[PDB]
Amino acid sequence: DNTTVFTRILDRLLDGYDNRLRPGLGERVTEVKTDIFVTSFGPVSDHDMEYTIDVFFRQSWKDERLKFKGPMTVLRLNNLMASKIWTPDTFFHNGKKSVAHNMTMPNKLLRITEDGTLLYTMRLTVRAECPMHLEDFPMDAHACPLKFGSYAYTRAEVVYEWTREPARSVVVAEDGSRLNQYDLLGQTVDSGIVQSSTGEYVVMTTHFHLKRKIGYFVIQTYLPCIMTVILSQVSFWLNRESVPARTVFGVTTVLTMTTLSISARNSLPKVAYATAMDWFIAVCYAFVFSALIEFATVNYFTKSQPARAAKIDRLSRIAFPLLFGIFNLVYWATYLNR
Amino acid sequence: DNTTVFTRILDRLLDGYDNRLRPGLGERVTEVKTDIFVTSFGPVSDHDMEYTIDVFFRQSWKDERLKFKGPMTVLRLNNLMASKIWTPDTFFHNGKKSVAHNMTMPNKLLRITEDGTLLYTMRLTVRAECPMHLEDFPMDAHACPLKFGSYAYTRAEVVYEWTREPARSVVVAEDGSRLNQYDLLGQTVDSGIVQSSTGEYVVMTTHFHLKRKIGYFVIQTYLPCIMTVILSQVSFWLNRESVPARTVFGVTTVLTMTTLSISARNSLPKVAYATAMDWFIAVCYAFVFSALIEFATVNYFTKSQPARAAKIDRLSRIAFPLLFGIFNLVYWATYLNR
Amino acid sequence: QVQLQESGGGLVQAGGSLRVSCAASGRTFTTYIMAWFRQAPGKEREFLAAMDQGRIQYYGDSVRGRFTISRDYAKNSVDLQLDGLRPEDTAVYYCAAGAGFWGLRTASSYHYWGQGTQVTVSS
Amino acid sequence: QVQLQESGGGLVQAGGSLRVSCAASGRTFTTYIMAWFRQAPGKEREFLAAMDQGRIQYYGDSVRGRFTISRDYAKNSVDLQLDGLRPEDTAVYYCAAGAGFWGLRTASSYHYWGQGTQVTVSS
Amino acid sequence: NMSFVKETVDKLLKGYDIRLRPDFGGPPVCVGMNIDIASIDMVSEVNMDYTLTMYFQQYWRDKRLAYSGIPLNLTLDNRVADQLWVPDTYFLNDKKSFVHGVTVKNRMIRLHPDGTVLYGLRITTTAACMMDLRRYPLDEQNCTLEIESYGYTTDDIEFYWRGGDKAVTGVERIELPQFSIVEHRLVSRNVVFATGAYPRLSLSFRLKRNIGYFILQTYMPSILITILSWVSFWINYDASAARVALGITTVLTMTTINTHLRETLPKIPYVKAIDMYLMGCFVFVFLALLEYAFVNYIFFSQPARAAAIDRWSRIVFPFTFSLFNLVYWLYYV
Amino acid sequence: NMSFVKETVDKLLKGYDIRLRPDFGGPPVCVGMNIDIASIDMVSEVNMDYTLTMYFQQYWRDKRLAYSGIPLNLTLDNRVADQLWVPDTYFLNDKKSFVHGVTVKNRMIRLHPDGTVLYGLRITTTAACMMDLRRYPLDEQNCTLEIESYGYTTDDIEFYWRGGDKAVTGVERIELPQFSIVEHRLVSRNVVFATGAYPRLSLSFRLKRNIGYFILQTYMPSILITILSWVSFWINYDASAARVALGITTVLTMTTINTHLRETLPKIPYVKAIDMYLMGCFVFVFLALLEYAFVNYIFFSQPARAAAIDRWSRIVFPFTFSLFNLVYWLYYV
Amino acid sequence: GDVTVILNNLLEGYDNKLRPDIGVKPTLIHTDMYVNSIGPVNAINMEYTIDIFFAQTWYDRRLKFNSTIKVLRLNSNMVGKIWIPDTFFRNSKKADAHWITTPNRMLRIWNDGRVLYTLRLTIDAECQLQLHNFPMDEHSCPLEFSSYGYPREEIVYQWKRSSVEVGDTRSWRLYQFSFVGLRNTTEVVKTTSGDYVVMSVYFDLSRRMGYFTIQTYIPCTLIVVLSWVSFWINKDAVPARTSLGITTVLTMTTLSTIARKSLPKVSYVTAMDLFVSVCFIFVFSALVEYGTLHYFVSSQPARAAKMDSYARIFFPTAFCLFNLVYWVSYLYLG
Ligand SMILES: *[C@@H]1O[C@H](CO)[C@@H](O[C@@H]2O[C@H](CO)[C@@H](O[C@@H]3O[C@H](CO[C@H]4O[C@H](CO[C@H]5O[C@H](CO)[C@@H](O)[C@H](O)[C@@H]5O[C@H]5O[C@H](CO)[C@@H](O)[C@H](O)[C@@H]5O)[C@@H](O)[C@H](O[C@H]5O[C@H](CO)[C@@H](O)[C@H](O)[C@@H]5O)[C@@H]4O)[C@@H](O)[C@H](O[C@H]4O[C@H](CO)[C@@H](O)[C@H](O)[C@@H]4O[C@@H]4O[C@H](CO)[C@@H](O)[C@H](O)[C@@H]4O[C@@H]4O[C@H](CO)[C@@H](O)[C@H](O)[C@@H]4O)[C@@H]3O)[C@H](O)[C@H]2NC(C)=O)[C@H](O)[C@H]1NC(C)=O
Ligand SMILES: CCCCCCCCCC
Repeated sequence: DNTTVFTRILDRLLDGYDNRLRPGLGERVTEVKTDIFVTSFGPVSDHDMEYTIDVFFRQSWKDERLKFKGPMTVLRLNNLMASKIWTPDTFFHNGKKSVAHNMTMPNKLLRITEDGTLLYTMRLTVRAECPMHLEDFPMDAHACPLKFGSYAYTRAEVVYEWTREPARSVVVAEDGSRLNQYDLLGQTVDSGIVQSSTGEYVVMTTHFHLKRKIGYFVIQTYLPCIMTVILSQVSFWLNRESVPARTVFGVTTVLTMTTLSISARNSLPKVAYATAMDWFIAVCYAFVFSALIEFATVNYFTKSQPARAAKIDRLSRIAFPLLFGIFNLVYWATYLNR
Repeated sequence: DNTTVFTRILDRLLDGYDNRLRPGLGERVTEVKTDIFVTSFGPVSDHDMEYTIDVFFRQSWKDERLKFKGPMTVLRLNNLMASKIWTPDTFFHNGKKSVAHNMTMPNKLLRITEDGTLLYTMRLTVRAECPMHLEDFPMDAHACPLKFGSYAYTRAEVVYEWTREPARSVVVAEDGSRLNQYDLLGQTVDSGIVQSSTGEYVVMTTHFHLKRKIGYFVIQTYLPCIMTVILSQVSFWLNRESVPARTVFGVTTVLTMTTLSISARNSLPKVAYATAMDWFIAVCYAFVFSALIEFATVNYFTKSQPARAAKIDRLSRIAFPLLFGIFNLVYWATYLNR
Repeated sequence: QVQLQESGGGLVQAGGSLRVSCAASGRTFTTYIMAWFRQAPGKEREFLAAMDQGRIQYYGDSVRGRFTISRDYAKNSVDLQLDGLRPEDTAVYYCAAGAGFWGLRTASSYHYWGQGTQVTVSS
Repeated sequence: QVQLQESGGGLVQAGGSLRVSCAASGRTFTTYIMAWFRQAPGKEREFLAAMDQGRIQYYGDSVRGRFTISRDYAKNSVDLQLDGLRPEDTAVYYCAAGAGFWGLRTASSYHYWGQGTQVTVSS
Repeated sequence: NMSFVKETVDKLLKGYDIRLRPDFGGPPVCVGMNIDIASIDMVSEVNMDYTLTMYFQQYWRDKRLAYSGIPLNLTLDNRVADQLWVPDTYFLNDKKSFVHGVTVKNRMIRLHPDGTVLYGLRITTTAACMMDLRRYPLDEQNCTLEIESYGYTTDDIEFYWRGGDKAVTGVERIELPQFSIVEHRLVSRNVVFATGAYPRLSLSFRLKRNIGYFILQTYMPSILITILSWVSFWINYDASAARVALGITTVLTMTTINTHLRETLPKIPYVKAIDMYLMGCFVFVFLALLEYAFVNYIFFSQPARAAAIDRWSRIVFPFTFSLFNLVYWLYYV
Repeated sequence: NMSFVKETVDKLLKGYDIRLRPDFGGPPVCVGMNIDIASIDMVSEVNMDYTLTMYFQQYWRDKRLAYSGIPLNLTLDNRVADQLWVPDTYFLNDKKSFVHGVTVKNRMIRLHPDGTVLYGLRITTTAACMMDLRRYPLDEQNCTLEIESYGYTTDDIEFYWRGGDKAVTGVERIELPQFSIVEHRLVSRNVVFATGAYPRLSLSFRLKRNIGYFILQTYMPSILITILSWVSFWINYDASAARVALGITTVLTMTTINTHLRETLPKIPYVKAIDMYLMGCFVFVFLALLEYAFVNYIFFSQPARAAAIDRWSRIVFPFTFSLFNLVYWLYYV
Repeated sequence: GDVTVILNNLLEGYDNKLRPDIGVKPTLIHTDMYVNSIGPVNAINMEYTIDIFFAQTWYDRRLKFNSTIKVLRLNSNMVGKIWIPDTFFRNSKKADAHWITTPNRMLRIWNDGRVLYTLRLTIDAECQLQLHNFPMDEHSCPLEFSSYGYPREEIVYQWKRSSVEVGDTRSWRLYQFSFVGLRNTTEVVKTTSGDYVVMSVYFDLSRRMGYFTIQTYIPCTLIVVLSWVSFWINKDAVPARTSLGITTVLTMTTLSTIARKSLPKVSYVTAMDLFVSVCFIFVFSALVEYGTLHYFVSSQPARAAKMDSYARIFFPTAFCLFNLVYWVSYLYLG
């Protein structure tokens, strides 16, 4: 008769219960407490301008129709009971295609305390939009948002609040980072209001502040470009009688810069401006192309003005290494401070 | 009470109705009239040997269990009604993963006339297999079929017919073409019989005749190959003392033909026979390779038989351009007709 | 070299089963559509039947329900059972194969043809 | 050059509505956040309101329910409606834009700033 | 109070016939559509389509759903939409679409006292539009979205834009990385099929591609390789290995770029405007290599005229290329 | 006979409350789990996950499903699982999973006379594991699978491995093309969240990567290019065009080999054990081209020293490179 | 008419949770299979797609009916009302039935109780490939199905007389493979929760060599022949005989990576890799031959003439001898 008592209680709670009506319909405003536990912060995609996140999305409200008195104080019930009562229609404003996991069963819980309070958590995987300003690529940082609210109930019917102080209402697991080229510096929790064609709604927002790690692009792009520029300046030390040899130096380095220039934007979206990387390959392109014009100038003055041709080669051995050294000082100091 | 009359009519047609039994069971053969309206003839995939097609798939039959009397002679009902009555189990014999669209509602309609006749159309995206003989690629023309019929009912139970004359029963929309590299010359409509282990089934057939457009492959492969062969014949006009210069002419052109030879097969599926494009690259490679051998012969006989070396070089300046021109006339005249 | 060699056929009396067989050699015509054609002396070339790679059987309206076509894909041959023969069926029966471009009921869509087999019906 | 120019404002007596506008030039701020900051004389710079691309409106505690922010994306402008003004609101109003890194309510996250606009409340 | 509201909603659905549209066998039911575009993305020339996310609202009056005594707009749980009649609206050029369902199905039902029904959905769709890439990448594309009723003809249903020109909002907040929406337009008309005439609403955008990306990726590398080929003219005409290596590499590099670009584009059979430039640059670098071949062939017998050709090539080639760029950039802009 | 079985099964489900766990409001219910692994594949470093197909089984006793008179273990149709209480087991690190459903749902329900229930599922899960690729391709990963109850705390449910260390079988028949399983381990522990303390079972595998593939594709080409650069030390210093062409191609080839390999993996900031080798070979081929430049700069004025540099280069470079491989291969093995 | 009466009587009191003869004897099920097409064979993922008509026949005494009607030919409506065997494919990765325009299922019931249940399935099965002789390898890809929950004491499977049927063998999507033959077996597999009857169909495949000759073998052979041109060029042309030598070695590296994209990342040497590696030795040894020749030009000019003459005979003979050993070994010795 122990389990029979709880069966009678659930029958009485659901008898005459209408789940098409929010609690306090026409009398007050339904308040929903919300908090998030981020189990993993998934990879950020730059081509699609998005990111993935896995959360334990918790919601809590009050329903006087579900008050009861019995041997227990909390009914830790099955997740199929969640479809028998009223639950908020929370959606993510900037979501793209989220998933509610149901393996091996619907990953939801429902707990009904004796005073009517409900706790209703679920496990989700959200793909959210994150617009990116890539004018400082790859030394850029972003604040990717996560906005959610009710889809049908205006702010005069359903409102949302954080369970605790807003800073402590979103907690990220210590070992959940799935980021490869970013670095979660922290998150900011806020709340706002949106006006639509149907009414005013409450929006709860979280911004995750990410800073890109430049380690990959130093190896992939910045080093192959610097070596190519240094390679093209070896041509200044070969004797002027090695005309076929000094032409191969100029042609291959220019060809190599073209290959690197094309392949640098493969990962990025097709933006219509110049990133901080494009200003480095373009300048490295100018140094490599200038090192070939110098040879043509030297080769033009050979056999007619040997004194002048020798003077140019002496100066180029100093000017070209010095100017590329100065440019790197100006380039790195400009962008690493931002 | 205006819509109460129609409500009572519907509840009487379904009163005692059994959707497990086809119309005229044990009394006659269920005749189904079919026609197709192609809204968009989708892209053709060479890798998968398949094509896509979006259609309005209309069927019609007579069911005397659904005869009614009322103010209206036709009841244009919701498609929810279609699942409570009997509908044919038509499937596509060469159909791959297909789609029945569901946005925003099931894309279906059902209409019942006062004599029991039914009209039942649906919007589909059919992906079907098209066997392809790529021995004339990229100058190949294919006839892609579209077969459909009943799955569980033999030809003694359910038969299919075209609503109108067979030519006019399959109609392609004027602006629906989504083909990028094919032309839809026309379609052919027929109807046959298939014998299985479970009986004889009527199968309706329709073939779409597609011809490939060659403009893409002229710019992609033919022009680079033709210019590579012409480039290798500039070596004959360089003086025989430019041994380092004429070696670069030969080697670079041979490697360029190797690059094009591999790249040309990326579009095709990995077939195990030579296509029409393969024979063009093979002959172009032969002309490029033979040009390099022509230099080695000239270089070998120099400084010992200078007069013989000059004669070989002079004749090569005429034989190589002439034979390549002759080959192009034979190649293009052969494959354009077929 | 493709050779659509045709066997069987011949003189028949008062109808009966006269099974005409065609064997494809030199190339596996399994993907292709193998058909049967009849050409009476001086009249025209008439389509009779065809079976594609999906075992779909097509027939002409004048011989539907009388002639049956079958394909043995393992041996790369196609047969045609002739039953209830009539004097109108006296002609030279041809065997064809092709991709069925612009229709499988048209003779021009078959790139390969046999030498023909004579069937004579006396009544 | 990117120059956020601000108009509106002036002298208002014993409260009343007073709209303050801000026009942007030299860059499209569709994907940025346009906010409003108020600086009392010598005290500090205080956050008032904000609005991102998704039309989400943020407000401070001191001005919630009184000041309304709106953005005209086509003309690249942001406006602030100052209803129920008080003598405590007499300060200089600033127009700001930025990506809101480390918080959209912090003055350091807005890279682009306006010049200023004095609002005086007389009572 | 709340027991009275429950009684009212049950009475509305008691005897309700979902199989019949409002005013069945009578005047057509008028449905008004609003669209609130959330984002446009993934405009793909390879697949010839685009992705659109929007809030799709529909608005009609049903007298069977009219209630009295409650001065409120009853917002109901979205699962009640499975018991009411809703229009069978579909999108004809839609290749793939879904309604978002996290945390619940993103759907809105809101009743009004006179019987009006507001029905909203949050829809992500991949509609289709064929693009004319003859002027690529300096081209404008017109990509639409057709809205139509599937089972109901104009005798049974009518469509209109709710709010006229203001029916569709949110377009001005869209910032595509590669395009720029110039103008959107709203069209209402009828379409006739074999089964009758149906109402249609068409929403169309006029995109325009931003060229700043292709300057850095395609035009500048081609121009710099072409200029690289002109250094061969200042080199001495008796240096065979140097000038042949310079001439050959530019010619082969120019061929590589033309093939490399065509990976991320469909196998269209015509000549895009970008192909004209790459073929125009190929002719210049191919003539420069042929120029040396003439000089190398003639500088023994006629040393003087060989040097003269090199001196003119320093003027004609830079001047003619700037003339080709003048004609190209004025015809396509 | 068969009617009695139908009457018995109907008896168990009359009054059965699916919303209540066995011993609701009382002692926790013990759930025993077995896993039979069918295959592990698609171990992806790019997406940092792996795919696993298993025969997941769960075991518990429900006192409401006890029956008497039938000495059989009733194997019922799998659709009876929808009318019984089953544990809400979930995988924490699961990214995308499904239960196979051809020809029917791959699910088993088998009752026992004492009420014990055997309930198995056939699951295919794409589970995430982060990889430390600092020693790639000589690394040894460790990818796990977390098992937990979503809604029930330790006061209500208790997991355990049924059979101890023999709970997971089939680990020895896994055919990974690139990895080789070294060990697997079973762990049971409790995890505390805000909502309470939850039982957790853990199954982990230690995977060792096979290096044979990377010898053929990266290490052998890298060594052969470096050896190829040493050829220029045996060519007379007056062959300027020959030695520069040999040096330039090998330096650019080493860059090509390095960049291509790093594009097959996620953009990880640190330096892998394969980048250290390519950078090491780059220095050797960059110095050979630099070594010739000094000779070309010095052989005109003093040919004696220029020949001496080439003589020592024929020994130092082969000797130092062999010393580089000795230190490298001993450090990462 | 009375067919509705018959169907009402059959399903009156019918319990689909219990298999037929739940306490008497095992349910003997006969299976057929008509293979529509064996789709693409993926070496990278080690899988293959197959499309079949899968048919099952069994007896159910609860479905007997007496009338002049012999066989009731129904559709997919009644499949969910009666008991259906829980057959699944053990090595399947991802399988789905077809649902356009309706569930592609067939149900026919005879008067004595025999039930025929047929459905159309597309299965991507798992086939582990041994690629030691690639591209001259042969494989036997299986297709195993059993009962998920019913041991051998409850369900027994059995092939019919001519069970596995194919139509047009070549019409299948096998591009690189040629279907040789099929075998069907029957065994019992002992799992942890009982003994189950497993039915297997094995498809024997042979790879087609035509694609790789165009793709890899011919380009690699032509690069080797390209380097033999260096032997007929004068030894004094130092830049000429080095460019012809450095490029071929670099080109041979390019072909080596391309030929390995088709295979999965295995850690053993295939037959393709053995040919590429040997062809790399020939081009690499030619360049070293010139370097030895160039170093001896000044010291022993007479000797250097003989070294170049021998390469015109040693190299062409050595490569022609390697092909004879290689092709015989992999076509007549395994
Ligand atoms: C986690 O969550 C996910 C969801 O997020 C969940 O996936 C869902 O899984 C459940 C099963 O657990 C699915 O539900 C069942 O689906 C069955 C069919 O599934 C196939 O088809 C799906 C599409 O269905 C549409 O089309 C078919 C016909 O083609 C039609 O029957 C359907 O009703 C439906 O039609 C609607 O939509 C179309 C447009 O698509 C419209 O045109 C149409 O008008 C209508 O609106 C397809 O999505 C499936 O693919 C997915 O799933 C498979 C695995 O299943 C996977 O491999 C794929 O990759 C993909 O993910 C799949 O191909 C359906 O038959 C079931 O409905 C039956 O049975 C129930 C229960 O008895 C009954 O209530 C129904 O009325 C119906 O009756 C059956 O029909 C049988 C048909 O053969 C028949 O034999 C029976 O006799 C009976 O017939 C009737 O019975 C009644 C009652 O006795 C009687 O009165 C009548 O007269 C008649 O006899 C059921 O819906 C669900 O679809 C999945 N969701 C999605 C989105 O895929 C997952 O399982 C969860 N996991 C866990 C662990 O919890
Ligand atoms: C390191 C490989 C050197 C190959 C050329 C050797 C030339 C001199 C041989 C005595």
